Amino acid sequence: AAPESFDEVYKGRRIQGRPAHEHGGGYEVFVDGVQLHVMRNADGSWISVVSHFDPVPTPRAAARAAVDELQGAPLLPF
Amino acid sequence: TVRKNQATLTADEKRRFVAAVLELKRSGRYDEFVRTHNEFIMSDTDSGERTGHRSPSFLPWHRRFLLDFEQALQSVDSSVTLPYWDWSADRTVRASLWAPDFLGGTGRSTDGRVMDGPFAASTGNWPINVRVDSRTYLRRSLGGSVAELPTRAEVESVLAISAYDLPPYNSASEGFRNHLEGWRGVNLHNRVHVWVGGQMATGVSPNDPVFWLHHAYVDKLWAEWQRRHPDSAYVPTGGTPDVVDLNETMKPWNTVRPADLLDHTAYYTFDAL
Ligand SMILES: [Cu+2]
Ligand SMILES: [Cu+2]
Ligand SMILES: [Cu+2]
Ligand SMILES: [Cu+2]
Repeated sequence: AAPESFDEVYKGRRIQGRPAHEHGGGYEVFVDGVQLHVMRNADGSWISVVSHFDPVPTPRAAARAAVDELQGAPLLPF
Repeated sequence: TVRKNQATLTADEKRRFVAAVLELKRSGRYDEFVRTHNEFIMSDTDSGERTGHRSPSFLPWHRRFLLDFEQALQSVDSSVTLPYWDWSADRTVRASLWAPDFLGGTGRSTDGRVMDGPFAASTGNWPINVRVDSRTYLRRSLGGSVAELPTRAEVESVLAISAYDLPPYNSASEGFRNHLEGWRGVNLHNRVHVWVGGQMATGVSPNDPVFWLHHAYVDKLWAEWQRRHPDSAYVPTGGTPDVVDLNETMKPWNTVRPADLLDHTAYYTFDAL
């Protein structure tokens, strides 16, 4: 059972999530319309390719942590 | 064939290590190591195939990946070996690791850009090409996203765990491998990635040369665990879906098994074990 979808503006950037050389994930996240690879761990926590070693509770938390990491930088498509 | 504590390297050893790393970058070989690691970071999953991490083969896979890299360094300068970073001992930004004659220091506040050392973007010698965002400069925030590196007491607590790994052989496992990797417990290896910050905290973490020294110390800790637990060995030992069993071969090499990598002394020894 996947998390709910979301859509908000966080630190000036649009982050979105929705249920759906890299993985199979039942959930998709976007930062300014560019897909961010994210992954769910067995305990329900989430990580992303820009914060891979620091699990956060939800995909929205992963998107926000990616925005914080990016410091305004465009994401490159994976 | 001796891996030394970074803190003990001579000036010539530091110089030759940095030069060899930079030649691998120049020739395009370095970035292919980044890309290999990223492929496995992004594809290994707790409920599906998992080889390079979040799984028992985390340790032999990284041992073989580090041997591939060391062999590449030696193809440039045969005297060079991978040093290791004991982050339980060398735990502040004041450590010589982070001096301008070795890896350079932390990144500036504005954009996390590393401004000194051989790998600073301003040198022209360290483009970040394999990347997940537009920025093409090495970044770090030492101690930014987590206060403290693991302590020696914390490490000792993980070395005390007798079982190598346990079902379900993933990030939810109890046992030594997952506590060393850090998904459960006081957290050793994952927390060091978070403490360095910058590209080390991302899915393209070998972009920072400290990656290799971190993993060389994680690999030493596996060797120290083996000595504490002579009656414990790699598991699982056959017939496990999605997980590399002891005698199964591992991607990407396909020609080596965890069994071929349990004894490091077939390839190198440490200055002190
Ligand atoms: Cu994926
Ligand atoms: Cu790795
Ligand atoms: Cu690592
Ligand atoms: Cu004994």
